[PDB]
Amino acid sequence: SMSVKKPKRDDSKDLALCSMILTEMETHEDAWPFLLPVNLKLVPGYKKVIKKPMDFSTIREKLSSGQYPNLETFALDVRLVFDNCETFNEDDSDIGRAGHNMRKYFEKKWTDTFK
Ligand SMILES: CC(=O)Nc1ccc(O)cc1
Repeated sequence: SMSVKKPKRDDSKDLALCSMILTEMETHEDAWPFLLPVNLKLVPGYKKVIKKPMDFSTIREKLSSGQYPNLETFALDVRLVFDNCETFNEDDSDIGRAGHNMRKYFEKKWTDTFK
């Protein structure tokens, strides 16, 4: 409360560490469905069904231009990529499997790096 503060966690390296994690995501061999925005003109159903599209290149642009206020808003966008993927793709599809794999990959890096 007013003039009563918790000890200050060091957040000065958060931007650099998130960028490192995103680089490792971008270079994973199963990243290919997620590198660029889904083409809303060419993929039936995607625009109407998926209310907030998100992809690695969009996250990279937001990270490089100061659009994440903290490391949690960054994690929310990464998770959104995989939540969208589950919504639109069967678990037993190449893209469905890729999404499950990448989510597992991310959450381990997240825990090891910040928790
Ligand atoms: C990330 C993603 O769901 N991409 C995607 C899914 C189905 C399709 O027909 C084309 C692209």
